[PDB]
Amino acid sequence: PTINQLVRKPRQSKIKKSDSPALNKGFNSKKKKFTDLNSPQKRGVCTRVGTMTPKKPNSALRKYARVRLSNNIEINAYIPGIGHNLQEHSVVLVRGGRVKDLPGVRYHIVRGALDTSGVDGRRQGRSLYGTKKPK
Amino acid sequence: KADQDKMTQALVKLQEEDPTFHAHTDEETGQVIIGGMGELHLDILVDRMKKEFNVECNVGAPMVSYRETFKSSAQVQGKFSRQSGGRGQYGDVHIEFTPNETGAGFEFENAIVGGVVPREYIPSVEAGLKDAMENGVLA
Amino acid sequence: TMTDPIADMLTRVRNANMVRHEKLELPASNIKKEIAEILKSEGFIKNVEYVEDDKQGVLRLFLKYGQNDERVITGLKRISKPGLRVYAKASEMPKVLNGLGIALVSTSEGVITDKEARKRNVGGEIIAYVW
RNA sequence: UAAGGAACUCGGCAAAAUGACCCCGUAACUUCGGGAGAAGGGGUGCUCUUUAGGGUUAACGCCCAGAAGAGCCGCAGUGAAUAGGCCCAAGCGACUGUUUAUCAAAAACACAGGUCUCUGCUAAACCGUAAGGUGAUGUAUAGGGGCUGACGCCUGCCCGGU
RNA sequence: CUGCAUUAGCUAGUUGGUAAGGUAACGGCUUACCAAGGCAACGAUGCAUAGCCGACCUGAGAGGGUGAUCGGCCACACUGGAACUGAGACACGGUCCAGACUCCUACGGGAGGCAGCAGUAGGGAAUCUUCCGCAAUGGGCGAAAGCCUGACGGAGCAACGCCGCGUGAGUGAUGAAGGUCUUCGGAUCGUAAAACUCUGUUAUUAGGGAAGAACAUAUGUGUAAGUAACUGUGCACAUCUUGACGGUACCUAAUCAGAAAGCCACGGCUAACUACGUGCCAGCAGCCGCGGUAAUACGUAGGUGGCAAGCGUUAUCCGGAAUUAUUGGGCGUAAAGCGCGCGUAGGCGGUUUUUUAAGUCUGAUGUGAAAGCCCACGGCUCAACCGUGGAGGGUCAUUGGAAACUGGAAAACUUGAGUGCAGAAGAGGAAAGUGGAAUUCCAUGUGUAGCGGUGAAAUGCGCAGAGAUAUGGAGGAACACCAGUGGCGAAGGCGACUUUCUGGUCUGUAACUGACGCUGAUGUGCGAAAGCGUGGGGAUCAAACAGGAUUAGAUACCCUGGUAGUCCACGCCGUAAACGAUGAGUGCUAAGUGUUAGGGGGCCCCUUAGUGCUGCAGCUAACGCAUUAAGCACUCCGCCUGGGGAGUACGACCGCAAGGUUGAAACUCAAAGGAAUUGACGGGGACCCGCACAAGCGGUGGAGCAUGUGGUUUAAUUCGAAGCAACGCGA
RNA sequence: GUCGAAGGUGGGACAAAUGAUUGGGGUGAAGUCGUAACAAGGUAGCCGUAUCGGAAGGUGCGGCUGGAUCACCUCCUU
RNA sequence: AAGGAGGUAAAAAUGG
Ligand SMILES: [Mg+2]
Ligand SMILES: [Mg+2]
Ligand SMILES: [Mg+2]
Ligand SMILES: [Mg+2]
Ligand SMILES: [Mg+2]
Ligand SMILES: [Mg+2]
Ligand SMILES: [Mg+2]
Ligand SMILES: [Mg+2]
Ligand SMILES: [Mg+2]
Ligand SMILES: [Mg+2]
Ligand SMILES: [Mg+2]
Ligand SMILES: [Mg+2]
Ligand SMILES: [Mg+2]
Ligand SMILES: [Mg+2]
Ligand SMILES: [Mg+2]
Ligand SMILES: [Mg+2]
Ligand SMILES: [Mg+2]
Ligand SMILES: [Mg+2]
Ligand SMILES: [Mg+2]
Ligand SMILES: [Mg+2]
Ligand SMILES: [Mg+2]
Ligand SMILES: [Mg+2]
Ligand SMILES: [Mg+2]
Ligand SMILES: [Mg+2]
Ligand SMILES: [Mg+2]
Repeated sequence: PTINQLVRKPRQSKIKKSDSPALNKGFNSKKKKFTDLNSPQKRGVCTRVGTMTPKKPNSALRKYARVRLSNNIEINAYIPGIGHNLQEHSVVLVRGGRVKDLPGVRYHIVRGALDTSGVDGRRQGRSLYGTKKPK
Repeated sequence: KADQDKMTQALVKLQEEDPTFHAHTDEETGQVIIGGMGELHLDILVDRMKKEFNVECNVGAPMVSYRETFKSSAQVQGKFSRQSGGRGQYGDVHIEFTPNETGAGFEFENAIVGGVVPREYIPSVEAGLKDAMENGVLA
Repeated sequence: TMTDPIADMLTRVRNANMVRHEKLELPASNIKKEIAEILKSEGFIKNVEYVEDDKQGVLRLFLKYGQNDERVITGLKRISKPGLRVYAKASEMPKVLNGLGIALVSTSEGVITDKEARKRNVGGEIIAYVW
């Protein structure tokens, strides 16, 4: 563009989207509205718990939960690790990070937080699955 | 149903307040059940949830998860053919179903002789039987 | 139509230098003549001739090639332009090629090189870079 | 006509309510005309003071007609009488009109518009036994008949039967 | 000092004046009168969001993001209004009124405002003690002691951050046991360990123990102003006393290696590899991906790597990203030149002279608080930290200087741009008129059984006389040859001829004006075909449609018909692969050779404007472009920022309608794309060859029989071979 | 008595949530029907427009080459 | 002699 064209219409940068929109929103109950706040995790209640089939070429029964967050947004969260103790009405902590195999699963459920238990029999990378030191 | 979160929170607080009052979810029925020391106990707890926690709830007799079984034995066959269109799929099996001894559970036996059914598909036959029996056949 | 005679002169010089031409005739102006004289003094061109004819006259430049036919002028760049004019202070005067090139400037004290601008402690409109 | 205010009834039938003039203000939708007096509000008597004007006259005078302010009285000032209730939706008919004089006024008829069809002029069609007429002192941009019925978007398949 | 035009009009005390009132004060601050002004594309108004700054994070910088702690300024104190007192308030812990909410009551009536410090409930992923003291600094009152001070000084809690020190050190092969792997030799954990020696940072115990403290007041004197003289007051020198922290920091003495290491990673990016279990399951994952029996990618074990009282994960910002490109990118084919004109504002602008000093450059002064960042020094044992100086930071203001460039003013020039004069070609446009060929239809003569059509057919037309042939008539549409990388036009487009009106372009000349120019948002027009409305027209062709054929089917291609439409007038629509997929203007940079319309000099040379081909330098990812640039430069405009969603939704404007213009997001993928390369393939092609055709002899197919094969039958007719390349084949 | 918060009444503007029902869009495993495009893709493809059809699509009109191809003439380049 | 541009015939079953 000419300098005159830049002066008339300055350059405009591309806007960046969040990978975890459900964590960027809080809810004010008194005013019954949403509010913009960046959060690293959110509490939620597991509306459903079950398994999903990944997209090709992968094949598996990946464990996930449909969770209502404290801000009233309903999301799918993956359950990492081997074995979990989650059912409907379980209260779980949700963090960002999607599962590439699972199409609509954009969050993870923290292990070893609120109701969710650590992975039983985990000994390497235990902090990633909320397992205490066996000793 | 919009008050289910309030109901869960009230149940948690109430279980912390009273050791003898319990609440648990039943997987089979997908119902939440509340156990107490009597009718008066549960009635007071329901009323306290309704008023103090402002969560109106209705209570009833817990649903009973029933089971099915075969009373008579019989040899049976199943044959599925889907060759009419595009890719063609053929399956055929001959299975004797027998009333098992009560409490013994499902038992799959593979009396295949001569490889009439390739050994690759026998586990698939077992898995199909398991799924189909998980789904009820009478009710 | 024509909008930057200095640009045009520099582009004529660049094209002639690329084709390895010996002489170069362009329409004349005071600013072009001072630029050409600065180039001659600095050694980028061989000679400058002015034809005081009608129609503003003509400037006849004679370019300079070194041994092995090497080109003395590596490149000429217009800095200040009609669409955006560039000025610099004495303390902000740019060095072309770490000093191995000249920046032709226009100053209250006449059009001079960046070295003279820094020496006399003046700034002005940065007409061009040449190296 | 207390209180109530459609609880009446098939149905707000009847009644009640609105009603004049001036000022403010006025939605969807629309064929841009409308809808509209939409809706919803404010004012209205009398006295005095000051004061822009218009018609007719030399002028006086007569007539018309405003504006501002300060006061007075009543429960109440278009103080009586006469003078729209309004709004939101749906079916039907485009509309103004016409009709069962005397139980039906309507969604029926008509309509402007559309189309089909007959008719070359002593036209066809109609009245009459005929003569003689209407058509028409017209002539296919005309005239008769059938069907449809503003406008907008459209109007599919079948010619075996009559 | 901020985002939006999918917000273009806003304003009526509004803008100005006069008079008055009012205020600490000027002022439409308010009122009365007069006028119709004021703001706005240099973004008014409206909507949304937001305390601002010093600073903080990031970045090489330019920039981008942020506005915690600390300092300044502003605003607010349950919500709204008001005033009182006062120097100061329209007042957080004041008053009044109204409102919402809550509490006490004897039911008559009363009370309250933690966004002060703690703390409670609630919300949340998440943020602390209902602590000690006014000893220090500061503040209010008091003459003062002193009182008050949840400011403040401290302590408590939290790895929340930064900084510092630990968890031991020396010797230690005799490579001890034991784990893991193994090629069963051994390798590795490993100087690691054991053992001997050493230290006590830390830790436990017992002693000593700061500074922060200046003071004020009180008591003594000395001195200074005043006094007639004291007491007093200012100042100076002395003395008693003053610590929440706290018996804390710190120091000393003794005892013990004894109490004090975890987290992640090890396929590539990326430092670190092996064994077992699993077997597309369980699982992993930032991307590419890994996992179906040999998994360095899943889980465990050994080992290794990086860090270490922390280590990992998630969230957010900057970076890498030149991926909005001023620095510092693009638009022939990858995303991107508006379909094309005419033209407004704006942007930019040829040569010379004089002048001004708005921009531009230069010197001085003031300021840009403190803290912070950077540089230096000093103090905590170091460091963090603290302190002190310097430097830096303005698009800052006032003032003094310079005149080249940009800007302003004045005066000249002809090169650009127009005009005159002499010439040239043209399917440029609009309206009327004339004409030949051909198609269709109608009438008539001759004439017989087909015509037509296709790969082959059938439908259809024709025994009523079709088709063919001859003559005449009716009507509509298009203009055979010329015709050409030819011409004209901004583009769309324009092809028979004639007349009238009319536009543009090119060549030469150098009178004439003297920069009058270029681009061009918004606007205003034209704009292929189809399509729409009204009225005509209707030959041909032909969506829809009917029949025939092909086909597994055939809503098609093919055949026979056939309506809208195709044509005209006037309106509407406003879109095309509207293309050179290449915006306009200007100048510069090798050549060769055609063609169109001119001009000058001797078939030749030179030259102007087009239109083509080939080709240097240069450019390009390559293909290619290359004086008709896609090269080198300057000006202006339009446009792009991964593929879908989508030219969609919503809003707006336009349209009779069809639709057009403007134009997102959620969500989803890790691609989507361009040019070129090698193969393979094609119901692509060219050429060459072969008993492949052709030339010729003899056969098979016909008869009987032998044999093999399919089929059927049977108890079995064993199995294998199935176009050529199965069938006197395994045999 | 003026001004005057709150309140009341009224017709409009704007925003958000929600709504029987409805529309296309994206993704998904070996689903069903045909085979539009890529070679001349077996009817060259594509663009605009109109109409028709289960669907891709077909057809008509104009346009483009970003189209392969055997025989012919017409030029232009080395 | 070999390459670039324009016009222009004649042919055609269906599925791999
Ligand atoms: Mg009554
Ligand atoms: Mg009733
Ligand atoms: Mg009535
Ligand atoms: Mg009617
Ligand atoms: Mg009657
Ligand atoms: Mg009646
Ligand atoms: Mg009717
Ligand atoms: Mg705010
Ligand atoms: Mg950068
Ligand atoms: Mg106060
Ligand atoms: Mg308070
Ligand atoms: Mg508090
Ligand atoms: Mg909570
Ligand atoms: Mg950047
Ligand atoms: Mg493109
Ligand atoms: Mg163009
Ligand atoms: Mg277009
Ligand atoms: Mg400072
Ligand atoms: Mg047309
Ligand atoms: Mg046809
Ligand atoms: Mg284009
Ligand atoms: Mg030429
Ligand atoms: Mg095909
Ligand atoms: Mg095709
Ligand atoms: Mg069709």
